[PDB]
Amino acid sequence: MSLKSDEVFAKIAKRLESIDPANRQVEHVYKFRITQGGKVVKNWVMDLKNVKLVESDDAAEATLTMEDDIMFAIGTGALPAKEAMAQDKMEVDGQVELIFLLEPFIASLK
Repeated sequence: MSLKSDEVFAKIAKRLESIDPANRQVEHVYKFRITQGGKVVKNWVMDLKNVKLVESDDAAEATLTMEDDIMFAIGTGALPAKEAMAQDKMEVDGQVELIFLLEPFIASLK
């Protein structure tokens, strides 16, 4: 009934409220896919227009699908999203240029 990834999304959201217009460069919508054990069980959507996280199936500039245990690692600055993708522990769709543009942004907002 509850996923660990929720913890990361919750904290990430509260952090998005600290974002300021002074520092900018790029911002787009990102969809996250939460799988249970090894199969998709839910899909979350990141609202960049309102700066809030919500649950929807709407399209997005990119999609990041990874196991709950994996998403947590990339959320708690545990394991690098890059390496995880190398071991096939996670995948991403859409603009590979933007998806990676978030890696170095994990410090400002994951």
